[PDB]
Amino acid sequence: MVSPPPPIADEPLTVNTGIYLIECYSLDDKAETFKVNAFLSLSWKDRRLAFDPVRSGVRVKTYEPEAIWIPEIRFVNVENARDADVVDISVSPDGTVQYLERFSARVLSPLDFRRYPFDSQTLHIYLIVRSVDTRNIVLAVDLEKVGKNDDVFLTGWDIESFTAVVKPANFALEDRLESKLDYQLRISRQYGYFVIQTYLPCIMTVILSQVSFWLNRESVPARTVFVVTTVLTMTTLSISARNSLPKVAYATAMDWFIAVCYAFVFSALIEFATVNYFTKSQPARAAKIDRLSRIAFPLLFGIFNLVYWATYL
Amino acid sequence: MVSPPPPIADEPLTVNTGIYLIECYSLDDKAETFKVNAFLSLSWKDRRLAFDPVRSGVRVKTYEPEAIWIPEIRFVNVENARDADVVDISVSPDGTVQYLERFSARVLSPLDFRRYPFDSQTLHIYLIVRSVDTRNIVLAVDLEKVGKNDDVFLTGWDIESFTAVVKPANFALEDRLESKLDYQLRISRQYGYFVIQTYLPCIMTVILSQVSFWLNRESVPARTVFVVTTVLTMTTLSISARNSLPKVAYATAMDWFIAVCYAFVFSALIEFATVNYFTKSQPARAAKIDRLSRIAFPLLFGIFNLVYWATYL
Amino acid sequence: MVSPPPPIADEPLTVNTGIYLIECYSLDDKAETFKVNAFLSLSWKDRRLAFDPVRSGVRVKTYEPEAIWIPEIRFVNVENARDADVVDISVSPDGTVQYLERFSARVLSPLDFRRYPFDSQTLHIYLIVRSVDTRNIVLAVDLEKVGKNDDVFLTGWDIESFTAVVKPANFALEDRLESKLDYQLRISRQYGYFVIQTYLPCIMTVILSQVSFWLNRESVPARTVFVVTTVLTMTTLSISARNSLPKVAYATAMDWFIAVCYAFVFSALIEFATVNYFTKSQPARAAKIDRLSRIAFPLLFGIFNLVYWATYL
Amino acid sequence: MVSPPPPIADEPLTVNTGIYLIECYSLDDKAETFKVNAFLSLSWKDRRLAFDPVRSGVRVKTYEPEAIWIPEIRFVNVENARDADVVDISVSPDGTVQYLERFSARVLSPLDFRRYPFDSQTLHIYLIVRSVDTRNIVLAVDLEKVGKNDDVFLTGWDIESFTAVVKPANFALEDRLESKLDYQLRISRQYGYFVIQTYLPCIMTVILSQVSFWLNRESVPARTVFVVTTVLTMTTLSISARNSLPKVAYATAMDWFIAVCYAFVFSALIEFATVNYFTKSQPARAAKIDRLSRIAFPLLFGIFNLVYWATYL
Amino acid sequence: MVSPPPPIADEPLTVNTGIYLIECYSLDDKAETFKVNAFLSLSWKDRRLAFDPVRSGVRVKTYEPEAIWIPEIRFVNVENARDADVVDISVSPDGTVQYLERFSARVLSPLDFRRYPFDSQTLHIYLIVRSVDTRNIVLAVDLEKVGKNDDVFLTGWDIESFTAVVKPANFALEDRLESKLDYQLRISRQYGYFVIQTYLPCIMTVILSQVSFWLNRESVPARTVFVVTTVLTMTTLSISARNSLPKVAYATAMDWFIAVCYAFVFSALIEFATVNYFTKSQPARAAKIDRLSRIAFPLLFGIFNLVYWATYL
Ligand SMILES: CC(C)CCC[C@@H](C)[C@H]1CC[C@H]2[C@@H]3CC=C4C[C@@H](OC(=O)CCC(=O)O)CC[C@]4(C)[C@H]3CC[C@]12C
Ligand SMILES: CC(C)CCC[C@@H](C)[C@H]1CC[C@H]2[C@@H]3CC=C4C[C@@H](OC(=O)CCC(=O)O)CC[C@]4(C)[C@H]3CC[C@]12C
Ligand SMILES: CC(C)CCC[C@@H](C)[C@H]1CC[C@H]2[C@@H]3CC=C4C[C@@H](OC(=O)CCC(=O)O)CC[C@]4(C)[C@H]3CC[C@]12C
Ligand SMILES: CC(C)CCC[C@@H](C)[C@H]1CC[C@H]2[C@@H]3CC=C4C[C@@H](OC(=O)CCC(=O)O)CC[C@]4(C)[C@H]3CC[C@]12C
Ligand SMILES: CC(C)CCC[C@@H](C)[C@H]1CC[C@H]2[C@@H]3CC=C4C[C@@H](OC(=O)CCC(=O)O)CC[C@]4(C)[C@H]3CC[C@]12C
Ligand SMILES: CCCCCCCCCCCC
Ligand SMILES: CCCCCCCCCCCC
Ligand SMILES: CCCCCCCCCCCC
Ligand SMILES: CCCCCCCCCCCC
Ligand SMILES: CCCCCCCCCCCC
Ligand SMILES: CCCCCCCCCCCC
Ligand SMILES: CCCCCCCCCCCC
Ligand SMILES: CCCCCCCCCCCC
Ligand SMILES: [Cl-]
Ligand SMILES: [Cl-]
Ligand SMILES: [Cl-]
Ligand SMILES: [Cl-]
Ligand SMILES: [Cl-]
Ligand SMILES: [Cl-]
Ligand SMILES: [Cl-]
Repeated sequence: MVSPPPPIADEPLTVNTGIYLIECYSLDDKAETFKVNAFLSLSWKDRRLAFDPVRSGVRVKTYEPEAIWIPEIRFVNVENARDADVVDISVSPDGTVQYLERFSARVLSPLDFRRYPFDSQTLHIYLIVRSVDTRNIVLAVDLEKVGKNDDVFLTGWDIESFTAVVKPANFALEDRLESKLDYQLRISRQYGYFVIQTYLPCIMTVILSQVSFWLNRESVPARTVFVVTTVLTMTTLSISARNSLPKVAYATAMDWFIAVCYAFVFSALIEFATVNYFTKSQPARAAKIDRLSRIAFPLLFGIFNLVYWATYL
Repeated sequence: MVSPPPPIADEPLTVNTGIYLIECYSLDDKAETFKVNAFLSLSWKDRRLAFDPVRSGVRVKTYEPEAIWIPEIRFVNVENARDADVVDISVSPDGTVQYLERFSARVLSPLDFRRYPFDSQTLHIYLIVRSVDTRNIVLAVDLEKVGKNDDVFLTGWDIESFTAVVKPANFALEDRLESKLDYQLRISRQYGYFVIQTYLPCIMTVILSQVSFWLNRESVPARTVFVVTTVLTMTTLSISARNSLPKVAYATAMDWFIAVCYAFVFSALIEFATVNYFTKSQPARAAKIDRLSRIAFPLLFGIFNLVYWATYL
Repeated sequence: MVSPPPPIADEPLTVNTGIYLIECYSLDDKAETFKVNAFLSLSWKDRRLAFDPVRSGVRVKTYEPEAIWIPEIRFVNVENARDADVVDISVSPDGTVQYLERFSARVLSPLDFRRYPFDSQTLHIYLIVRSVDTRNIVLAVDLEKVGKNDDVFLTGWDIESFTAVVKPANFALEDRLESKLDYQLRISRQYGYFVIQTYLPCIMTVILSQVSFWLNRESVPARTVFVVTTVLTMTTLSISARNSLPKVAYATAMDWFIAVCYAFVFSALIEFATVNYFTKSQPARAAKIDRLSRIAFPLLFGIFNLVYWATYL
Repeated sequence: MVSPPPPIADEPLTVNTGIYLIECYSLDDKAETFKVNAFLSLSWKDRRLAFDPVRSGVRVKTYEPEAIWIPEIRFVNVENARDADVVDISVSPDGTVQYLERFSARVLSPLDFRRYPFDSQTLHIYLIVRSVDTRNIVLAVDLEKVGKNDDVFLTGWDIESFTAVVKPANFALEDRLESKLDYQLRISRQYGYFVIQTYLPCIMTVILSQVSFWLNRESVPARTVFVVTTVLTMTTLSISARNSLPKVAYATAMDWFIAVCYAFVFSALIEFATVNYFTKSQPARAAKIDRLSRIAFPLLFGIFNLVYWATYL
Repeated sequence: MVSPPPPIADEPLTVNTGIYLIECYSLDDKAETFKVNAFLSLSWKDRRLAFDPVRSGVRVKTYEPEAIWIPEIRFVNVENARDADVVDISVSPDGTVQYLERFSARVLSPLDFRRYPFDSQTLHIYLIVRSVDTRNIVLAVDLEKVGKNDDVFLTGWDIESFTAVVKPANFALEDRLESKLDYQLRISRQYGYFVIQTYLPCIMTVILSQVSFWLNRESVPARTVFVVTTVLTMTTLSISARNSLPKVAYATAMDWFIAVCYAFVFSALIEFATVNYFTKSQPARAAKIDRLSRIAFPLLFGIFNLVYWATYL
């Protein structure tokens, strides 16, 4: 068929849209994608479908999608076209069509890892419709039809809210008007997992590097094992940790924590080398170095942790 | 076709549901998903299809899905719509339709890892139907049609039971009634694998750390190698072990066992450092520290293992 | 159409089945699945399709699948419904339908890892048919139509035979009679790969641990390096090896070999600790301990290897 | 239908093409593939579809793809045929068809890793059409119809431009004329990630190897630990780094940096072995070797880094 | 439709086949599969479709696949049925059909790793056609229609040739004649990648093991670190390397190189143990052992590399 002609002859047809989240899963940090399963509801007026509720013995009447004109509604930030099962189509005597489908889709939405793993994100789902030559078509948001099931979970996140920006973006694209709505799922990451995956190994590796200051300065190999293994451990943890993220250009909050831990451990190595350098000549100097280090290192590290955890929580 | 009109004019149409598990596989702890292949049986009354059992020499008669109205039944907590092959449709003389399909689906159901790897789970499969404008449709459970084949296996688990909650959850959603049933597969994990994957490496690594107390106090590098490699091994096992799980915030029972093992090993490091601190001056104190440690450590560790394994078995 | 009515009025229709393996691949030990690509041949009698071979100038005549009744044949132990292309349908003058399709499927079959990697398996392909309300349907095996192409290979396995159990298993399921056939692909694993993936690292790691008995007792750190690295290597090989298998409860033959190797290595550690414990006081005892160990350890290890490889080969 | 006959009887029909990038994701360096989601626009002349704009009260008129002849346009460097949803088909009074589809595809395009990770690439998308027996078909580029949305991102790259080579490549293939267009997405890699993934571990590992020159020459085990672990670390980092790339024959810029770092580290090992060789006999020589090394190594390494980072930036 | 009747009443219908490779990708050594995107061209004679070239003013005329009989051509060694888009079907006045499709497929073809990574392979694509009851059908090869695009690449390989074995294998299968063609893609591996992935780490690890002979015999821990870490490095490199291949029974050329390197490294270990054994008593003997070893080991290793690289290049 063709689109409903305008009664005002010059009026845009608006399609009232709503999304109801049923299932939300597979939030992939590295791919910056997530999978969503929801209701899509569309509503518009096609007076061609009007009918007498009495002559037609039905209060509503229901159609197959093949029977009537339906707006071509597409998702933008999706990998493939969604998979949809039309659920219901109900017309009113005045021509008001209420369309309901259930869809699943792989949404592509970029993440801001700067504050990671203390990050919040806005996942976006962009709806769009392209105007035909006979009529311009415009999207709108029916707030009654937006929401999400209570049993919606992302197994590592707190889900804040699912809302829609009511005023759409209308613009020209290849000589036709396109109309775009922005559905926004706000989430904030649950960082605790990482505390025992990365932060604790880091803190313990720093402490372990500091244990070397209490070993006798003459047992040089022992202190060597301490200093060297803690340096290699920091390097391994650093690489491992950045392996969870996409190849982002910037540095994360975890990056800063790991880099400072690497600073403390490598400084313990430099301290061991200096102390070893002054042990025969000027043993008083070496002894003073260890005496001060045993207090300074764990103090600067404690203060650092205070500023860090105070800041990012 | 169209939905069966009510005889009582105000009676909800109930559809009797049953699921019979044929194959159960791919229980993914990290994805919190599993795959199921089963019979779905639905049964309802459409008097329009009734017929005289004597005038018609046939006892049942069978239709194709296109011939008669069939209720649209959806799964809720699933990733894509199921793949189903209709098996049979048999109408009764009184108008009772018995529908049978075989379907496969990827179900998404969250797991409770707090007690892991000594955990039990309830996998859920939610059936749902949305009411039409002409009639409300309500789900119910035919126990004769619920079960699972005996040769059904989840390799890492014991399958306890497959049952259904008979009273459905009926509620309003986007201005129509939905009726939702909760099918429940109860399972409990087989922990033995993990005993030799993680628990043994941990217990042996704690013992290894304790061997250092019997080495000569003067051979500082040897004891250093013992202490340091056991600390790094504990960390490695911690990270490795948590890699099996989704990014849950909390701690598993395995987490507690590993954390206490880390406590014993790091305590062995602190002991080595203390003994080394007193080896030249006050060799009696250092010697006594080794003497007590050699009894306390394996004893406290044995007691801990006793309380832990007594608790979680 | 409808199912072929019985000539004896009470006789079950048997469907003669055959499978011809064309391609066999992706035998996944962890997933307990494999992929199969084969011919499925069915043959039954439908008198309605008989015809005069002389009046009709054709010796066979061929139908389209939509033209005639075809039995619904399903695989049981499969993940999704198979993918099939109907190849040919030939009716005989008497009504004998010979149906031929080519299908691919992902078969789900449990593996018995107890004797692994010296294990044999039976991969199963269960065919099944459900009786309709008009007639009971029963499966049988046409031996002429069972076999496999010679260039069928499972890269890690020797394929012994592909045969079928002629008598089917008939049983009641949800108030109808079902008929189930068991096609059996027998395979036996080629263990050589594992000899150089796991068995050699283990044997050499044990030997390496035994070299420590020949090092000077006064050079404590050297012997520490030997003993400790060999223990951690054994643990690493153990975890690595068990990562190839599903989360089975039991122990494999490889588990036993690795565990005994771990016994030898940890025993060498305990020996080094005893010798070190007796080195200052009672150097004769320490020396005697090493003297005996250098003969006992590699001797008991050789004997063990003799029993092990004699048993599992 | 059939293809439009030529007005000149011997004139090729040109199809004006355009691509508008909507989504660009999953650029896999190892697979040398990327995924694209875009508009494909085609435009050509079919006089059979011309019409009087006055007798027909419509200014454009729109057809279904089944109604009119549409040119078969294929992508060359793609894995499967694209997935396309026809969006709009608009005929003009003169017979000018404006066709618009939205497609997703997995494009296969080779990468030049010689300058990696400081590399720029040209991803190619080849359009092609095969001439029919009735008429030759030739592709062209409608610049109005080429572009890309501003929010297009490759989460690891800077996107320079998306342009088309206007002149197509015409050639004979299996006795017919083919016409091929080259759409080119120019991108350049964001190397910063790799600086902290590989370049820093390498630089620090070289520095660590240099610390050994400041340890007392008599503490041979300590220096052994430094030298040996830094060499093995270089090897591990090399293997890890080359694991991100396809099995390319040549060497990348990163290969060179890692190889020079390996030169410096192995040179420190060779230095330690030489120093240890001369420590008893000719200790002045050994002392001088350390004296010069402490100045030369970090100087040659700093100079090298200066030349390298100056060159590849 | 039906198959073309024979003019000779007893003549087999031949189908002239050709494949033109467009895209060749994803050669998976472990899966022994590769993906191909190509033209499939078929050509046969159906007199029923003939026409007068003069009365009919048309030189060819074109049909839709539904209009005429088309032979069912299947690939044998493929995982799923191919995905094909029919491109063109052109009949000649005499009745010669020229059919052209573009298909993609996942081909399964076994590899011979004995000479790896210096291996050449023949990837096979088997075409096959099954005879119908009315006529025997036989495959043949049209060389004009066989080839590959010049920009066809398998990263990590040299593509030698794509040819066909002209004489097909005709044989009986389940009581009908099948006709099978062997298309052969010859390739040879580019080993250079492996040179820097495995061969260099091995060679340098052997050299590193030899450095121990130049360290002072009294620094037992130092030599212990050398010998032990190099032995474990060899084991790790071995396991890593074999992880790239399927679970083949035999040994590759790379296996032999790695095994000889392990021999040299373990022999250096045995030498260190022997030298350490004779260091107190008979220092002349130990000294002589190091003196000879420092020349023999690197010499025998140089000769070995000479024979090996001379052989496999
Ligand atoms: C100039 C003389 C007198 C002193 C020579 C010693 C310096 C060369 C050392 C001392 C502290 C070292 C720094 C300690 C910490 C780091 C953090 C490290 O960053 C990371 O590891 C990033 C990890 C991540 O991003 O997750 C980079 C090297 C750097 C700057 C080191 C550079 C070399 C430094 C300056
Ligand atoms: C000055 C000397 C005398 C005492 C200083 C030593 C303390 C700082 C040590 C003693 C016990 C240690 C604790 C022992 C065990 C743990 C558990 C450990 O947790 C895990 O490894 C988690 C593993 C998992 O969850 O899988 C984190 C470090 C911690 C808190 C250690 C923190 C540092 C502690 C308090
Ligand atoms: C003689 C006294 C003074 C000191 C020894 C204390 C014992 C408690 C030690 C000595 C030998 C140890 C055993 C050495 C070998 C192993 C094999 C180990 O099994 C595995 O590693 C499983 C590997 C796999 O299954 O893949 C389990 C611990 C166990 C029994 C150890 C348990 C603790 C033992 C008995
Ligand atoms: C003269 C004697 C007394 C001692 C020196 C023996 C040589 C044989 C050493 C000195 C420098 C070494 C080279 C140092 C650096 C390299 C680059 C190295 O390349 C890499 O491993 C980088 C990894 C990558 O390419 O990604 C390969 C070994 C090699 C050629 C080494 C080969 C062995 C060499 C030539
Ligand atoms: C005091 C003297 C007589 C030595 C006594 C110890 C022997 C038992 C050692 C010395 C040399 C060793 C051999 C040195 C090298 C190897 C190669 C090794 O092969 C591999 O690692 C294969 C790796 C791969 O296939 O990739 C198998 C063990 C073996 C034969 C060793 C077996 C044990 C041997 C004979
Ligand atoms: C994270 C940086 C640590 C810096 C610690 C400086 C300690 C100075 C000790 C000097 C002793 C003479
Ligand atoms: C909310 C959990 C934070 C855990 C980290 C607390 C900071 C510990 C610092 C230890 C420094 C020695
Ligand atoms: C869970 C915490 C375990 C810590 C063990 C402490 C042992 C102290 C022994 C004191 C002997 C001197
Ligand atoms: C199936 C139960 C396995 C539990 C194993 C407990 C072993 C405790 C060892 C403690 C050694 C100190
Ligand atoms: C795996 C069991 C090894 C047992 C070796 C016994 C050696 C006894 C040596 C003690 C002599 C006093
Ligand atoms: C990349 C190669 C490093 C070469 C450094 C040589 C240093 C000179 C040592 C002088 C010894 C007396
Ligand atoms: C192919 C196996 C190589 C083994 C190398 C042994 C070299 C022996 C040298 C002994 C010198 C006394
Ligand atoms: C084609 C490149 C082959 C590389 C062979 C390197 C051989 C080095 C042997 C060194 C022996 C000491
Ligand atoms: Cl969509
Ligand atoms: Cl020492
Ligand atoms: Cl569903
Ligand atoms: Cl099936
Ligand atoms: Cl395409
Ligand atoms: Cl095929
Ligand atoms: Cl050491």
